[PDB]
Amino acid sequence: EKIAIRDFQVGDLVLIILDERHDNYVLFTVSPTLYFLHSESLPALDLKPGSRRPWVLGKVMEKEYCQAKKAQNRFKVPLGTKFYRVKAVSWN
Repeated sequence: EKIAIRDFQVGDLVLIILDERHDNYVLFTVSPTLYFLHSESLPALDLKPGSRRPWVLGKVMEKEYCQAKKAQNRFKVPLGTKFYRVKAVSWN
């Protein structure tokens, strides 16, 4: 198995990393688009909400495309930003 870096599909192995700027876990990607880890997947990956672990390997599951409708939001992106929210489970 190899780590996907863009165009994420169900079942892809991915590297989930702590993004300091957004203080949220995101998928490691070469895409300009943000792929945020769904908050419900934190326990699935043994991660804590916000010392935090810098990365973990996971497997892509459900994915949703989103747009920020408010200027200040939980993803810490500007108003109008389009991004993904991805669920993931532990590898193996």
